[PDB]
Amino acid sequence: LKFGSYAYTRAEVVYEWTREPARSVVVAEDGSRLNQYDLLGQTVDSGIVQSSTGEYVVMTTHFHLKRKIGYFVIQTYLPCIMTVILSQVSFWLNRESVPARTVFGVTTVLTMTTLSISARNSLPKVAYATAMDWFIAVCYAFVFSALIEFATVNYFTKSQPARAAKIDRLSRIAFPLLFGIFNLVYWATYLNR
Amino acid sequence: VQLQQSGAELVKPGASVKLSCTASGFNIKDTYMYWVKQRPEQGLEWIGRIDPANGDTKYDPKFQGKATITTDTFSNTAYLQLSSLTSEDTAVYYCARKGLRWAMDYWGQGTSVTVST
Amino acid sequence: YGYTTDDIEFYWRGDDNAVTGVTKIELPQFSIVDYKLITKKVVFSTGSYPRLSLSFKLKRNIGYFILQTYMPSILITILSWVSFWINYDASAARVALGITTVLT
Amino acid sequence: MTTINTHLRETLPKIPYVKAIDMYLMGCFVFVFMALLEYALVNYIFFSQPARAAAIDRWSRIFFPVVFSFFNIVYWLYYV
Amino acid sequence: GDVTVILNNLLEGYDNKLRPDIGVKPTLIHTDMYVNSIGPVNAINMEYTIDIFFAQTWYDRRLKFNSTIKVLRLNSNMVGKIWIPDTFFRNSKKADAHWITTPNRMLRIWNDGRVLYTLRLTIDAECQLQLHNFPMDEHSCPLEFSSYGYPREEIVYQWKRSSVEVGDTRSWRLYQFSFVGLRNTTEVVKTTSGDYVVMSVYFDLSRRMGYFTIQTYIPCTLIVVLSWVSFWINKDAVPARTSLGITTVLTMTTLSTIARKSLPKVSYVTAMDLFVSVCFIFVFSALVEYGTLHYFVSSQPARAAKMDSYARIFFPTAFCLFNLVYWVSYLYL
Amino acid sequence: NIVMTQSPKSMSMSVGERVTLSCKASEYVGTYVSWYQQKPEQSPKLLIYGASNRYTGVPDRFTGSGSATDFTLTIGSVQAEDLADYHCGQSYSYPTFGAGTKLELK
Ligand SMILES: *[C@@H]1O[C@H](CO)[C@@H](O[C@@H]2O[C@H](CO)[C@@H](O[C@@H]3O[C@H](CO[C@H]4O[C@H](CO[C@H]5O[C@H](CO)[C@@H](O)[C@H](O)[C@@H]5O[C@H]5O[C@H](CO)[C@@H](O)[C@H](O)[C@@H]5O)[C@@H](O)[C@H](O[C@H]5O[C@H](CO)[C@@H](O)[C@H](O)[C@@H]5O)[C@@H]4O)[C@@H](O)[C@H](O[C@H]4O[C@H](CO)[C@@H](O)[C@H](O)[C@@H]4O[C@H]4O[C@H](CO)[C@@H](O)[C@H](O)[C@@H]4O[C@H]4O[C@H](CO)[C@@H](O)[C@H](O)[C@@H]4O)[C@@H]3O)[C@H](O)[C@H]2NC(C)=O)[C@H](O)[C@H]1NC(C)=O
Ligand SMILES: *[C@H]1O[C@H](CO)[C@@H](O[C@@H]2O[C@H](CO)[C@@H](O[C@@H]3O[C@H](CO)[C@@H](O)[C@H](O)[C@@H]3O)[C@H](O)[C@H]2NC(C)=O)[C@H](O)[C@H]1NC(C)=O
Ligand SMILES: *[C@@H]1O[C@H](CO)[C@@H](O[C@@H]2O[C@H](CO)[C@@H](O)[C@H](O)[C@H]2NC(C)=O)[C@H](O)[C@H]1NC(C)=O
Repeated sequence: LKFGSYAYTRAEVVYEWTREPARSVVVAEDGSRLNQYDLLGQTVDSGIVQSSTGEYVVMTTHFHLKRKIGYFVIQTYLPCIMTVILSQVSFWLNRESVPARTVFGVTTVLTMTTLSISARNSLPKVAYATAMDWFIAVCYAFVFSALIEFATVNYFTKSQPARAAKIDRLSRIAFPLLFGIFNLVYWATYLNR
Repeated sequence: VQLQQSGAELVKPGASVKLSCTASGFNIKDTYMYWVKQRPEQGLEWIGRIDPANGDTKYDPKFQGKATITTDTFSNTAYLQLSSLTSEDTAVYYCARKGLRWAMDYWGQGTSVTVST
Repeated sequence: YGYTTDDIEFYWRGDDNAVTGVTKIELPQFSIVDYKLITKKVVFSTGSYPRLSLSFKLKRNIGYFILQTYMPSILITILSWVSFWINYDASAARVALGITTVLT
Repeated sequence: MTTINTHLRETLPKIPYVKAIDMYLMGCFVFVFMALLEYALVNYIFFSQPARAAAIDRWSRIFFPVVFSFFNIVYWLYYV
Repeated sequence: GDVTVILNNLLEGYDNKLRPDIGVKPTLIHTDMYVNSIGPVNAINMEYTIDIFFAQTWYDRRLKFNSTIKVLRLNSNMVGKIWIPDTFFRNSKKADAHWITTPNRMLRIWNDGRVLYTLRLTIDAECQLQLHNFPMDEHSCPLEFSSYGYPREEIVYQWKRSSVEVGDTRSWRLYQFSFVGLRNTTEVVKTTSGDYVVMSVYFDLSRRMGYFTIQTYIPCTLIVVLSWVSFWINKDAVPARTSLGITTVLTMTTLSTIARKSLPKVSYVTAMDLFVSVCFIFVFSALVEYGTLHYFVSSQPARAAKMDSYARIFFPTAFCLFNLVYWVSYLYL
Repeated sequence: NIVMTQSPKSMSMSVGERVTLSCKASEYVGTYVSWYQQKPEQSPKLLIYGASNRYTGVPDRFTGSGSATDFTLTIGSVQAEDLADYHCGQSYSYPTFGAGTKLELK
């Protein structure tokens, strides 16, 4: 929150805080209409800007905010994890029921697409990748990898049953390990950042 | 413009002292007035400040209750009273005023109190 | 508003060229076809007042609505027709296809 | 359940805490999720023995409405 | 003091209804801008927001005083007491000045009568965006201004040599676009009241495909690759492949609908509706190909045997070739 | 209580060379750090008010450099009257000063 003087240069009007700078901007106790953030404190400063008409005193005030994750957890991170679990539960069904696991996989993909659409519409239209975008991308990768792996398992049926059994037993336990390590590294790098 | 302090004091540990700082060249109701102490061959230490236009005073937590700062507007004077001073606060006491970017631009001349028997 | 037709009088300055810049209007969804300037007098309970009317005939394009609305419905109708080439044995295929075309 | 949750959550502000309506929707979601998991468990031991599968099915048909009604009663008695 | 005497003597016999040199010569006005930010360029209403410090300077021989001070620096209090040009922005849909906490205007009068008048404005200007090649497009859409009542023979505008200055360009609200440069222009326009000197500032923008990529290009391609996996499924599970087809068509329709909502309801095909249309045609083509496969497996299996083996290699090459020609043809422009 | 740590505690230097003194804050002090000069048996004199602003009557050889926590005071062509103590003090909160730096001639 930068404020200064319009029409009065530094040699005419100067600003200053009336009390100690740490105690000048005072936020009330019940004065918080924030729903998504958390006000941590204030921070004042004073400087000079060099414009086309002269130098002007500018008083700066920074309010430090920290976003609360409780909404986005239930909105995106709980549906992504639950949808990934719903994709991974298909590996426990037998290889002889192919339409069942097929509609499992494809409707899990459908859930991921509508989830990504509903979760992308909250954040403004930025032109880079955020952490939620990376999470949705990796979860989509896991779900799609589960479905393509199932397609591979089904394709290997009626020609090589031992290979399909081996790769379905290996992918019945390799998927939770990779998903858990990804969760650990992601939350560790984005909570300690 | 100028701050003038009183002379040195030679008091006994356990009594009270009153130092004065008279301002010439400005009205003390426009700025703050600071009291600083400096021990022999050491760094400065802020005692407290007073807002003469209001009367609000603030003190250092290690000086709350010991020192008390008052002001006299009619003669443009700032007073520092130490209540019960022991055998270690034998320092030089400076009187300062706040400046442009909240700095102490004008300082007094120093009052070197000495406690002994 | 205040002045009646025996206190004020309206007309178009030029009567055909009084409104310009209408052929240069770029509407994203419509297109100006014609415009007219009209001079008349209206009668209210307080008196008779002059009135001018500037009217634009807009015509809605069809280029967007076809691809965005009409093509899905036609393709769902074709995807509902396709079940006739399915034999009467596979009941599940035709039922799922038909009911989900209804759902779409 | 996902569609009902997504169409209705977008109404109110992006509040972190769990509402009562959010508690109910997550309860309904875990219930339908566990229903699908019980079906998966029935299908897992379907090729080997039908006795255990039928037992789990008739156990679910009796023990799911009672646990759902218990949760429902806990909800409408704690949040009133 | 003496400044009060100067200000009161300048305003004696002063008529702020008449421009300087009302029957002598046109007034030359030098204009400068300082862009604080270029706001969101939304294509729905064909507009964009901008925040500027608009500065004008001219010569008024009535505000000429003799004194030992060279410049009077004033508030907005005297702006309404002297003559101020009636500059207005010709392509603005909404425009307002700033009044918090005191009217953000500045007036400075010099020793020889030179007046400088600066004010802060937030304009919501309009520029028609030809949304072909979207979202791989580049635009240059203007901010124009001129006098409202004074024609070319009464007020003449002229840029300075340091006319338009942008700020940091990083604190700007350009999400989907990226500022690349600007250029000034002066012209004369025919109007029903007369010839007006119009000054334009064109900001050149290029759309950064960082939002439309992870918004539409990634999910549509994912749905296409998803539709590809239906070929690797065994041809006997008929409900499986039917479910695959209908869910992919549904999801593609949903993605097309949610993707169309970005840009306005234009009637031509863009480079983004072309992409989702080709993907939708691809999904539909896969589904009808499976339909003909299931119809033909009963008639003759010799023809329907190698249909899936042909599709498994024909669909990715066609999609990759389409992507190649599409991306080169739309990134060359 | 914001603590200001000044470095070095004591230094020696010859005539006509650049010298740099540093002040480090524990907490945030925006640009409200001031540098005072105190000759022996005299009251301190304000040299630099705020971060990088010279006071009226200070030569053009003193210049300060500010940040959120790290602050420097650099002197260029040093003459023979800068044999004094230099204190840094913050004014973002209730003022606290540094320990001091004693310049010497050698
Ligand atoms: C239909 O009816 C509509 C409603 O009636 C009508 O809309 C109104 O338009 C009129 C004229 O355009 C407006 O009146 C002017 O408003 C200007 C500012 O407009 C902005 O702010 C107003 C609110 O105005 C308050 O704040 C300003 C700035 O602080 C003051 O200047 C105002 O007096 C007023 O102050 C009080 O209220 C404040 C809280 O709001 C208090 O904090 C404060 O203490 C005061 O009590 C907004 O409403 C406007 O928003 C709307 O309009 C904008 C226009 O751009 C739209 O874009 C937007 O969408 C909104 O619709 C806008 O934001 C005033 O600056 C202006 O005051 C001067 O000019 C008039 C006219 O010439 C003079 O009579 C008057 O004396 C003032 O001149 C003095 O100061 C100027 C400064 O520039 C000097 O140049 C001048 O020389 C003179 O100096 C002298 O006097 C000074 C003291 O006054 C003194 O200090 C000096 O030393 C010197 O002696 C004027 O009031 C009105 O606000 C609109 N009302 C609304 C609600 O919209 C519309 O026009 C009608 N339409 C038609 C077709 O008929
Ligand atoms: C859109 O609708 C409006 C209103 O219905 C149309 O305005 C009408 O325009 C016609 C043609 O000018 C008018 O008819 C004329 O009436 C005069 C009366 O003297 C007569 O001399 C002419 O020969 C002709 O009959 C009609 O009165 C007028 N109606 C009103 C109430 O304004 C408008 O033309 C329509 N289309 C367009 C393109 O604007
Ligand atoms: C703004 O307008 C000025 C004046 O027209 C431009 O300055 C001119 O630059 C050209 C070179 O491109 C010189 O040949 C002219 O002599 C310059 N005129 C003067 C007197 O300034 C300036 O480049 C323009 N800036 C833009 C286009 O953003």
